[PDB]
Amino acid sequence: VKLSGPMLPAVSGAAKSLVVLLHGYGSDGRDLIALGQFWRDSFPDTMFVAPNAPHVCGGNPFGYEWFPLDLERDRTLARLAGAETAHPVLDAFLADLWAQTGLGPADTILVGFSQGAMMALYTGLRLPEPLKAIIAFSGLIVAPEKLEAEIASKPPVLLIHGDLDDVVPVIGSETALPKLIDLGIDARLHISQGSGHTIAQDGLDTATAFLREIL
Amino acid sequence: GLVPRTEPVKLSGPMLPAVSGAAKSLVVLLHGYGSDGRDLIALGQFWRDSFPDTMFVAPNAPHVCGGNPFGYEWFPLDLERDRTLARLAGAETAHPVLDAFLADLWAQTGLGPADTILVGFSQGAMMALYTGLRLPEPLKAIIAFSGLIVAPEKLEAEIASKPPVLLIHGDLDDVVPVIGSETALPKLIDLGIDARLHISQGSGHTIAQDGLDTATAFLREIL
Repeated sequence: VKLSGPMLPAVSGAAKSLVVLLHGYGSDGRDLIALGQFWRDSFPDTMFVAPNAPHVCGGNPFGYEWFPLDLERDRTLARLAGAETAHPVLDAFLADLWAQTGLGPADTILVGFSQGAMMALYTGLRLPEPLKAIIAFSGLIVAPEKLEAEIASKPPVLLIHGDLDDVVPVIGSETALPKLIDLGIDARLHISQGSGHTIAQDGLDTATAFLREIL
Repeated sequence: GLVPRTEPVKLSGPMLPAVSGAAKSLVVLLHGYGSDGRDLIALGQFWRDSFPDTMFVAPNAPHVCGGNPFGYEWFPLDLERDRTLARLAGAETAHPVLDAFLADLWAQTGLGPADTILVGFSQGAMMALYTGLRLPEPLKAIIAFSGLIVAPEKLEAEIASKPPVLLIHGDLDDVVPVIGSETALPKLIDLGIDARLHISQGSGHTIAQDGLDTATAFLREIL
């Protein structure tokens, strides 16, 4: 199924790079394209696109989900199952975008929040040529045991997480850091002290700085 | 046409300006042991027909070649002995020289690492990999003809950027045997480089027509 969602064309009229923003459970692309609005002033040759996830969110009918979740449970198993169902849809979206813009994985940064960060890492690391970068806010690695076997490229990864997160506990990103480093990825971690399941100002600043290094 | 020209060592050698008059990219060509930039700039002349917005530069290595006083060496070799030690010390001594040359070239032309492909043959290929992968901002690409990875354990700890890499090597090479690039390929992939390998069947220590065509097609992909 084709995804769509809001997009912001490059300020300069001809994109040379692409940032794909992936929302979290119960959110939508309109929410995430605000990050794009924030950054576009700084990165005038960059196009920003924020697809809506493929299904209506079970818990919030006004938003979307990459995959379904069960409540009052540790959500480990829902993630495992769901990341593989969502993967082909996100992968095909990326192909469609590259067809429409004449760009490719090397010109592209996948940025996600929460469930979207989980997808960014799952789909991003399976692409056969490397992205420019992955930025994962408040996620984790779904099926880390499968990753050694299935990892297809090693873009640099920035993991950003609030330490008081009681939705996706910070150990998600703290365990991910050594795992990706063990796999050959240039991974970095930034912990937003005192923040929960959100993008803190300090997290956003860290990400902007990283974007400045690579764009 | 043209020519640039311990202490701040400044490298000389031929340069071809971009055919179009305004360079958008830069190919640096690194010669082998006992060769010179004049030799390698001929690859530049061939490629400038296909890449009219590319400037080509072929520096002479910093030392007279111990085995051929009419050429140059990036570092000395003792040809009668196993070359492992000489390469290890030598690449480490040559690295800062090449790194400074690149810095000086970028400052002189106003192009940078992302506009630049480092291309080497033999000892120059060894240097292209050794210096190229230690640059803090990635090159557009490295092309290594008939080289290998000097100090693969050091590279693990020191790799600083991950440009795409194309290795090209002749399978009849008895000077730098083909194993050099065959073992290189998986090491580079393990480090996270998008690396490829093309073997020129039936060719020795040279650039075969098919190696040249493979390289030209790769340049067309990324330029």
